[PDB]
Amino acid sequence: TRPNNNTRKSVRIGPGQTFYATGDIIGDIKQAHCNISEEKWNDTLQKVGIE
Amino acid sequence: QVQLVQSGAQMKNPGASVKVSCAPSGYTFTDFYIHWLRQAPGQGLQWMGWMNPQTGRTNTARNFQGRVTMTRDTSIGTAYMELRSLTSDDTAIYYCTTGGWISLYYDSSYYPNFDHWGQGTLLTVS
Amino acid sequence: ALTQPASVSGSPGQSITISCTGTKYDVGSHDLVSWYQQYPGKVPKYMIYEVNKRPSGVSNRFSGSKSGNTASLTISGLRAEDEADYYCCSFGGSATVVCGGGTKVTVL
Ligand SMILES: *[C@@H]1O[C@H](CO)[C@@H](O[C@@H]2O[C@H](CO)[C@@H](O[C@@H]3O[C@H](CO[C@H]4O[C@H](CO)[C@@H](O)[C@H](O)[C@@H]4O)[C@@H](O)[C@H](O)[C@@H]3O)[C@H](O)[C@H]2NC(C)=O)[C@H](O)[C@H]1NC(C)=O
Repeated sequence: TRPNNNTRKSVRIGPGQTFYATGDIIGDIKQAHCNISEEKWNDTLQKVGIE
Repeated sequence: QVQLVQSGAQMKNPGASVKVSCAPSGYTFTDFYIHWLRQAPGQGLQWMGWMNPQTGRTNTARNFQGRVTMTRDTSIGTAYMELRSLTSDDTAIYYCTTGGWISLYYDSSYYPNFDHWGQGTLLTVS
Repeated sequence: ALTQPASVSGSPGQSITISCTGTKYDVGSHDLVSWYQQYPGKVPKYMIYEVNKRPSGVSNRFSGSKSGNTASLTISGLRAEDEADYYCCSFGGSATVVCGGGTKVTVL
């Protein structure tokens, strides 16, 4: 997950095409992260090691 | 249990720029969030702003964009407010509280869970 | 400002409910509602946890529920000690907390 409430804005550049970029991030601080069960992980590595 | 310590009496004219402190006693100041509230006589609880004591980042209500600034001082472990451009309509009771826990994975600044309360300070502007 | 009855009446033993109603973007999207009793002449008190939970070492006589875009404080039988101004707060728009005015409980 990417937990932070983010906003979006856009800018028209010359004719036609707009460009998109992050507008703001309303106050808190993010950390991108991935949580995996250790239990399952250890079980897997040893089973692989056996084979 | 923990006990918050607030400031004393403040009597000022319009255009005061009042500094209001709140020094917690018992928990680590850089552990839980900080919320400030106001309760005018007759009105209910009006929330002012929150502060993250870890990095100093804050967010205030919509009607204070310019009058209320909030800063930290982590050497002592207290927090300071500065109430700019006050008039005689802002005579109200101010509360200091202890908010949610600062994590590195999820936002819990807006949680309305206010476990502890200060005793309350009155400002008079006249 | 969390639409709320200013007062509620009731004789001892009567079970009353105090409700607060807000917008659906604030109230309905997140289950974050609290209830704080402020006994007259005192600081606020912490008695209700999350939307329907209780703090540590608090009586079970109060509970709650969220129905649509409003929520209520489930109160058991009244008594002489329940004469206080109850307040409600809940998650605001973006990263703020919205609070109501009060419900002055009048025990008959
Ligand atoms: C991914 O893994 C993350 C890293 O662990 C998970 O973070 C955990 O997420 C839970 C839910 O947010 C946080 O739970 C908090 O837990 C504390 C309890 O800790 C305090 O009390 C215990 C009592 O045993 C004591 O042992 C601790 O030292 C603390 O005193 C509650 O107090 C909170 O109110 C809340 O439940 C964990 O803290 C959190 N660990 C962190 C922040 O690293 C994350 O949830 C997992 N999944 C996700 C969604 O990322």
